[PDB]
Amino acid sequence: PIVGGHEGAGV
Amino acid sequence: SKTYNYVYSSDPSSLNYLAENRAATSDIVANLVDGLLENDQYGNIIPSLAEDWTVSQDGLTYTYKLRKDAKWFTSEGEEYAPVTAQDFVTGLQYAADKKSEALYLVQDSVAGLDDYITGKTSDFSTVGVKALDDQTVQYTLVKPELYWNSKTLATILFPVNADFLKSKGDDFGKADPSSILYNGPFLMKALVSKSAIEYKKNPNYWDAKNVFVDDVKLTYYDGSDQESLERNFTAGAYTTARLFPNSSSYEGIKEKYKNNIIYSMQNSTSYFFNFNLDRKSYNYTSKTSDIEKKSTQEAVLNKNFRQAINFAFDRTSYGAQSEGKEGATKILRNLVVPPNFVSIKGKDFGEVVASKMVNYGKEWQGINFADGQDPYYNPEKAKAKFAEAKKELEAKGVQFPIHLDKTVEVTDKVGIQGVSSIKQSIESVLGSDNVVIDIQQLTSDEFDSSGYFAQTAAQKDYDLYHGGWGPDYQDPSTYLDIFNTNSGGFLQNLGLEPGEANDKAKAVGLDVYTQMLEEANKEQDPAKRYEKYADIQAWLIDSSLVLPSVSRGGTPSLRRTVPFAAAYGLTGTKGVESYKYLKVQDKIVTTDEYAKAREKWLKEKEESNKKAQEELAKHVK
Repeated sequence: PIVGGHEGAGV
Repeated sequence: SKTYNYVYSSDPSSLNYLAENRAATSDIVANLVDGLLENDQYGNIIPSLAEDWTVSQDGLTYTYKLRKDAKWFTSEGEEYAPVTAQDFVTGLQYAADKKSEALYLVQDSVAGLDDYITGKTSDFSTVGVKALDDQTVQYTLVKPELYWNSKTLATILFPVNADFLKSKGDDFGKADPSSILYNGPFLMKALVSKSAIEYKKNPNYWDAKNVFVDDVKLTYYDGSDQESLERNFTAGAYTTARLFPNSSSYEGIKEKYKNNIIYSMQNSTSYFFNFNLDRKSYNYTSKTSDIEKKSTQEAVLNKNFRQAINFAFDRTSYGAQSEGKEGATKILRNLVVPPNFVSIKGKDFGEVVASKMVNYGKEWQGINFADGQDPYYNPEKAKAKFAEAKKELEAKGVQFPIHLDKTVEVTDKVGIQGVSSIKQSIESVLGSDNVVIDIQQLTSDEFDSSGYFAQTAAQKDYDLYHGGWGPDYQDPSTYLDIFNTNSGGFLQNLGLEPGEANDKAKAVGLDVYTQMLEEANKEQDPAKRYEKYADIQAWLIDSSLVLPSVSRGGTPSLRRTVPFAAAYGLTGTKGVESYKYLKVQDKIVTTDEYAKAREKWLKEKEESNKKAQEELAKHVK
């Protein structure tokens, strides 16, 4: 799936 | 009872596991709804709702036997109905009727399904999913897919009860626990926006014996208080904590936790930067004129320009902003497909891609795609590519510097340092009279609506985007299909809409890319198939339509979780996403204890995977 969140692989 | 307490950052737009392809939804529903198969601790595919399964000798027909004691429950825990095979017919038809964003997983695989979705037929009895009786689901495919069973770990193949679906109408799957039914390890007891996600163990779940925490509490984390993770962990309030070595706090923390800092392995989720190839929305920009906007629109379509950005982007400095100087490279990922995601006659996929790069141009000579190092950053190559871009672009009337907008959340302090590093490295190498990275600090609503939760390509409001892909099934195509012009899941983030490729898609060659995908997908021999996808990944690196950045994992933590207790999956959403199997302990794990547990897991995993592959043949009808 599409992964988002904070910037980059952020918490 | 025992409790897992930590944080979350992404509120879901909905709980509609049949219609969404965002991990903001499936990361939650993983804990609430089971499908046919799941993962053990070693990445094997194991029984879930299906206690057994078979495949026909021609590889087109998969039949699953559902366990009799699996039930649906309401969010309050009451029994609704037993799970039946019809729920899988219902699920696929709903995904089709609602035009699910993850339909690429099945539309070209399940017989008759593409005809039904596109209106060539109107009769779902012509689609290749059938309840042969109440405990038996049978799928019929267009062609064999050795990775078909791995697709059942993606939520578009999860079941739904037709009576509930009809009862709920358009209220089904909204961001409210009562909008879905539950047949998985947990019930959802709280879902409060910008506040909390809370799970309670379902004591009546078919596999309750493998759920070792009774409560899971996730506190909303907006990035403005990175020190709170360790603070709450040390106070006994959190079960784990990510560490931030850049912080002023880190000095004393590493003193206090000299022997407890644990680094995770990099995993199969891959992040990369991309460009907005057809920008329509300029609510968040530092450009002041239409000539600047048209100049950037032209620049991102120029291959030399994208390559110049690629070679000017210092991945080490970027990683250092969240990992510190020492650990800066521990998170670096240089392909979209992880370098060891598959192998070809014993050779890792990434070494095959590397062997194919020089063919695309001498600027790639010697490139190494291994995780954990930066093979892209090269100021002299960047300046040379830019000089060629500038001559090509100036002749089209393009004005310099090229301004590129990058968004970041205003509360995301670590993210702000990361995008500041990209600005600094690109402008240092190419010159701020040539390229300017304009950082747009946005509220949560602004950041969501212009990026991850934008519902159309035209709403994307940036020139540069940093997103990622978590694999849905065990084949390179899960990653590489996302840029295809017919149906790519990551097209809207590039400013493109699935459908016929427009002139901007053709200007950058994504039509050719898409034709390459279609030809590679026809290959059924794994070694030949993977080699064709390696060509496709090499083409994509050369195009610099993506700039690979980082993975998940590779980061330091403090832990009171039991090492390697949870499920693991190379693909799908039934590994780390799920709090099934996870265990908590009183002792803060030590680095040495973790390493001993890791070496034990790594060795057991190879042995376990080999036995699982032997077990496969018993399932052939």
